[PDB]
Amino acid sequence: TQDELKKAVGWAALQYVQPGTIVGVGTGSTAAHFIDALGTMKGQIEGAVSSSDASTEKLKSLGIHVFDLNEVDSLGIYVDGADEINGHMQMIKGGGAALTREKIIASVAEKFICIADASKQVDILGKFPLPVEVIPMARSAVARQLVKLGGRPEYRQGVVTDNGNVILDVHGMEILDPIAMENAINAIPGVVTVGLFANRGADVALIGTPDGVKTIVK
Amino acid sequence: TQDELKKAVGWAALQYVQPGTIVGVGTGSTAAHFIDALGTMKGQIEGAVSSSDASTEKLKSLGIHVFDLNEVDSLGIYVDGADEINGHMQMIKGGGAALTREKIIASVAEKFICIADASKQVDILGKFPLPVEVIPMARSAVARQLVKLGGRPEYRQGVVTDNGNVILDVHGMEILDPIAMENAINAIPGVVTVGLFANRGADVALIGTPDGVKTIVK
Repeated sequence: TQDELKKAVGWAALQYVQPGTIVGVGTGSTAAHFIDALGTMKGQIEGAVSSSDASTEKLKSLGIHVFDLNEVDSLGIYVDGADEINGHMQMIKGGGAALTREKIIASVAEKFICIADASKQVDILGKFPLPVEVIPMARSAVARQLVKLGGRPEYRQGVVTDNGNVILDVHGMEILDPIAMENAINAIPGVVTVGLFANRGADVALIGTPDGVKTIVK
Repeated sequence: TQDELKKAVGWAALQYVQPGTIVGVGTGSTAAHFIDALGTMKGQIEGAVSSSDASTEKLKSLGIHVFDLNEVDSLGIYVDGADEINGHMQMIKGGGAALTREKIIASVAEKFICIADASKQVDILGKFPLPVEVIPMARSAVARQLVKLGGRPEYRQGVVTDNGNVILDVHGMEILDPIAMENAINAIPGVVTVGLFANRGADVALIGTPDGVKTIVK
């Protein structure tokens, strides 16, 4: 979409920010717009928890205190995009650089507000390769199991996670039952995090469109 | 002595080691005895895959070549101890903080041979605190979820795993359904490995007792 649609979406997410809470902040162009909006509410929030250095720097530029996750016991909401989101509000995330950090922050938030572009909406998750963070020594073992689960794992060359792990992007899966798939992959020894946000998906989806921001509630 | 019982099972495991094979090797005081035993077969085996630097160092000193797990596509057997093993041959492991490498190698091995003295046998897993390896930034979040699952997580002070993570030892659980609990903990964002070997338990258990080594088959 255009920057204007993203801006509208980012600012629309501000309506989910409850005074006196700590806000979970995602990353990306739309998230950046939400941060600008959050700056106007710096007086009603205690602070924020950020999913990236980029977002952390911007939050600080607006005078918002950024907490380490271990310092908080709860987040009102977590506002972030996704690589894919289906009709059941389940998502695929992690195509970028911080899969694990994002899933952890999302687990602490009461509500996940997805601000992914309209192009991210799909019926069956899987077209976009599913990211799986893996302990380096277990790469081949996990890959073999991912093949048995019906996917084509591809080592993301030249990339390491902040946890020092590698990523296997799984291609060709038609994920009909995201929860069962998330559980199946989380069960593999060597897997740190899988990019399926299914057991804990989005609670609200704000989709930008030519006729305004569309709100989809779980 | 209890050590003699450990020695008995460590050497009894050699019965399962065939010439020209690559052996999966565990860690701990009981596995140490199996390593001594393996030394007597150094010139007859192809090598081994180790679950810890301590075990690797001992294997190398005995003239046994150590392969990285990514160098093999399968393993015939994996011999290791356990902190607890129940009647269904499910185990609690990780008291020594090497649970991640142990669980990964065990996922590749066809046959898991648990070697332990009689004191490791229990009816209900849980008396021995359940180790849970967690991404540092997720410590508090994971601890809160472990409390919700009925446990009392205790941060293992001053210890870090080979993967740079921390450990939460969970006390007070009477784990009636190890598979359900293993799945529940593996579902928590931030968890790297949980010390429950339930979906994949032992195939053979060699128990050292005053009346000799007892062999339990799955």
